[PDB]
Amino acid sequence: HSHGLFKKLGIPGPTPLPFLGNILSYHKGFCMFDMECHKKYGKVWGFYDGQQPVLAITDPDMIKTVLVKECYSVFTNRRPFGPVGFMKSAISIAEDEEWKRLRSLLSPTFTSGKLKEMVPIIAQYGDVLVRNLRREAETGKPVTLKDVFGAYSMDVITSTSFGVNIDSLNNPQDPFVENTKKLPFFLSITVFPFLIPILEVLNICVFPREVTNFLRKSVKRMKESRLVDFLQLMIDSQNSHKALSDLELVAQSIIFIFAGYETTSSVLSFIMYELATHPDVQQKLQEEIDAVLPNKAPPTYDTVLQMEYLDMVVNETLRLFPIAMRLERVCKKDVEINGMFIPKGVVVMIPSYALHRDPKYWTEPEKFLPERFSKKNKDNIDPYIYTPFGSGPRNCIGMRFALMNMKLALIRVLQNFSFKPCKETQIPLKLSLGGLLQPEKPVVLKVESR
Ligand code: HEM
Ligand SMILES: CC(C)(C)OC(=O)N[C@H](CS[C@H](Cc1ccccc1)C(=O)NCCc1cccnc1)Cc1ccccc1
Ligand SMILES: NC(=O)CC[C@H](N)C(=O)O
Repeated sequence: HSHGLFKKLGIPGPTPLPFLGNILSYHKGFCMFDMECHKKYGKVWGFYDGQQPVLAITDPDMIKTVLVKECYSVFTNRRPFGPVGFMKSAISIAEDEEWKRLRSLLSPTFTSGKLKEMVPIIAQYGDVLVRNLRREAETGKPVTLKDVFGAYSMDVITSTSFGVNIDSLNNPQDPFVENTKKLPFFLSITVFPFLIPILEVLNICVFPREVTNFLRKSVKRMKESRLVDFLQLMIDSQNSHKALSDLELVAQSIIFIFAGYETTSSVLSFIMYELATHPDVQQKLQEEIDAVLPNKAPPTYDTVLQMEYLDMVVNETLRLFPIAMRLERVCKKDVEINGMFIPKGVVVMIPSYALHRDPKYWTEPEKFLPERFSKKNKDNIDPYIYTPFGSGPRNCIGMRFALMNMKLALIRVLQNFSFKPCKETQIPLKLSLGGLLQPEKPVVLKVESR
């Protein structure tokens, strides 16, 4: 029973139950459990997901040591989850030097400059987003934002990943919309992670085996046709590391879809919940959007980077709702960091959500206050506490793309509409008690036309 480990190391934490460990304690969610451990235990604690020891760490130096200083040597991979099948080749899932290769091959895809070329295609769908919003706006009926934002998120994806171009909300069941639609179990992994190789030998998959088979073929539909977008950029690359294979490109595409789809849509919904429940911040943003882009002029790459308040609204939103919730690295070797022994196989965990709401680093942390990210105040913000995109060599590769995409949505939408709360709006919003950082009730708000 692996449940003596922290107890030996002199590291504190909750007593595990046989077999389940501390998972019973997840009934309020990952987040509330992390906060309560933090406030009960201080700078470090340990717990067991089943038999898996997990060590939480909250010292910023120690966090930097783990995420950055000792990344390639010790804290290189994430907690293995499965069964993944061919998606083991996905970059977010791959390990050790197999990953170091993929990161290299896929990096220039995400540069400052390549993102600059991607904006005019993201624009044409900002319009779509607005005319989609208008036909819901002139019909005075509260709007579920995950739906209209989700549709925009997806529109960006298929063009930026494959050059495909659809009006998904309206324009129909396109041969591409319904596969990507397959966009309770994942807990019972952890009492039984010895069953992963069982499923992995039953060829089952957490990526529905028909979606992938479609993209696997739909991507190999797009390849031999050409012979602007991620596919392009990846394909152009395979012309020091071995070039990207053919099933590898598919799995990365899948990861880009998974990554971008329910992230862009959900943050955008959080931002509009906050903007609507704070009518004044919406006002200041709408002023900035008009002083920079007068006469509803179309946003650009450089004018997006110019909007400082827009950036403050985005950053603070992700402080309250960091959708990763936690960052995790597998300790791959017996190791000591900043005066603490961490033994092999331990999963080291950084409770991002809990650290973003710590009253010790943040005043009024449950309040939404975009002035903490002002040039005046922004300096006092430890980048190893605020880590909505991770840090170090393994942080979110799509960071600059995520931000640009979202801001482009916001600017366009805020140029035509203000957003009020509605009687069905959940005030105060509540996080889905499950494993995902989404709201319980979906965000429904009033939309008006300026
Ligand atoms: C609001 C949007 C997003 C947020 C807040 C976000 C945040 C994060 C975080 C916290 C991580 C883990 C970082 C770490 O472990 O240190 C991550 C990983 C990752 N993200 Fe994002 N992400 C977003 C969107 C995207 C998008 C649009 C892409 C598009 C390609 C993307 C691609 C990835 C990949 C590939 C990884 C894993 C990278 C690796 O393991 O090398 N993400 N993201
Ligand atoms: C089951 C659990 C929670 C233990 O394991 C994870 O589900 N976890 C990620 C592995 S599957 C995920 C894609 C996916 C596949 C099937 C169903 C849902 C999701 C993935 O790899 N997404 C990386 C792309 C991304 C997502 C979010 C933000 N940015 C980029 C690994 C991971 C965890 C946190 C942040 C980044 C990666
Ligand atoms: N380049 C590296 O990351 C590792 C260096 C070492 N020579 C090796 O081949 O593993």
